[PDB]
Amino acid sequence: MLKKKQLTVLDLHPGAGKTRRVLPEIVREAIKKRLRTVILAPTRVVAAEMEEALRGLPVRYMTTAVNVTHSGTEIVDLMCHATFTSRLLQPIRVPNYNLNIMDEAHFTDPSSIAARGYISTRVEMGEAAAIFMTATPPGTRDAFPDSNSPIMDTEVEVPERAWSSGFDWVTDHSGKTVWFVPSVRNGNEIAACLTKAGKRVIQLSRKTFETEFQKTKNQEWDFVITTDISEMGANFKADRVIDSRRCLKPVILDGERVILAGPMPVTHASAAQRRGRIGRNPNKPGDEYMYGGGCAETDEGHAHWLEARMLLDNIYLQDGLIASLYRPEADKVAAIEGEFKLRTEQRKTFVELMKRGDLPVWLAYQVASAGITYTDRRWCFDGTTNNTIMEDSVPAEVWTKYGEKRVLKPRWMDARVCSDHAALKSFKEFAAGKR
Ligand SMILES: c1ccc2sc(N3CCNCC3)nc2c1
Repeated sequence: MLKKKQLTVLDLHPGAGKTRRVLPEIVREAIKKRLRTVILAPTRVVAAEMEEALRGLPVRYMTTAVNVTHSGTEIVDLMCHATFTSRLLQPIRVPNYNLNIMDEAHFTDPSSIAARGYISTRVEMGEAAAIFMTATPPGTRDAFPDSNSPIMDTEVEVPERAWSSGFDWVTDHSGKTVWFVPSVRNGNEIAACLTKAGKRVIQLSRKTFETEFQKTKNQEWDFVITTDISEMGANFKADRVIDSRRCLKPVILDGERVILAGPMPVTHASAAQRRGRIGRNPNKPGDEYMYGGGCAETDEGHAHWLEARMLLDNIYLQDGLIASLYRPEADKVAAIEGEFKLRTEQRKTFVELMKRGDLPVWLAYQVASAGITYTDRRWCFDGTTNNTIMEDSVPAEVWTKYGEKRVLKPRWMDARVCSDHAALKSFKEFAAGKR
């Protein structure tokens, strides 16, 4: 697998041992052949599990999630998918890795899709080798793959709001359940209902993931309410998965705004990953998987694939060449390669709005391409009246950096800056000039 111009898809079923058994064997062989190697982890939680599997081997951990003292003589680097893409965009020097290993390579966040595009292009050019590790490669149509022990699959109506009656099976269970919901707000309602019935509930989402995941190990729980982030290697000691089979989808309308469409069906890859949290112990047969809807290919037209092209158009590859998306996922977006390429100064603004501003890729692009500088926030208040952001059924308001109270009305509206309480609080701080 380690020879140039070759990209291998390691598609062993979930729990077949890709991370704890296969990955260290590959790393040993790469060190023996003096291949400059990069290992890409989706989250800091997976990066911690990888250190445990690779203990003793010389690996340079480019993250604060691991507390290790490096020798300085490591030729294997380990970082998150987002860190790799961010370093490529920034003026920092990134080595031309001979071997590129991506764990949980199904991750659909814009930075992950961009990393897959960059790596597969280098492989197509004959410069590097690559290994993509996932049970669900792009375009998979099987939502019920193999497992370490048999699973009981049941199609059933799953509540998406609080309930008083009609779903006794949910609360009559005496084990641990992981429940996948389409949004943070929907998880809040279901968590409140379960807490009122006497259940101990933990909630997980993108922003709270590392902090709250530790609670699944440190304390006793009955239910874990999670968004789609738990599809990326999160391991639980549970006996049941309740899957609404629904997700939200960011959609760019008329090329001028982003809305959060849905809830709508998940892809087969997401359903199989959600089901894959159980049936992992060969000594425990009969874990349950209750699903409340069907699958569909809802990644077509999803804004993350357009955002990945915005990222790839601003990454240097060779002279005027631009990396293409990984071939099995390149048709998810209708886009012209190079159409998002920015000049040096606007590109720096684009990077700072994403890194420091913490804004979505699409929104950072509209601001930077309009010739606006990072600290200029006049655009957060000069949009049309239909762009007014609402908080508790009344327009959201902030004190501008000038000391003036104004209604939040951005020139470009992206639903992700106000999808929950935490998101709107962070966007208000940005509009006020606080970061
Ligand atoms: C050794 C060599 C280079 C880097 S960059 C880095 N970080 C950058 C961003 N993520 C957190 C830490 N850590 C190292 C360690």
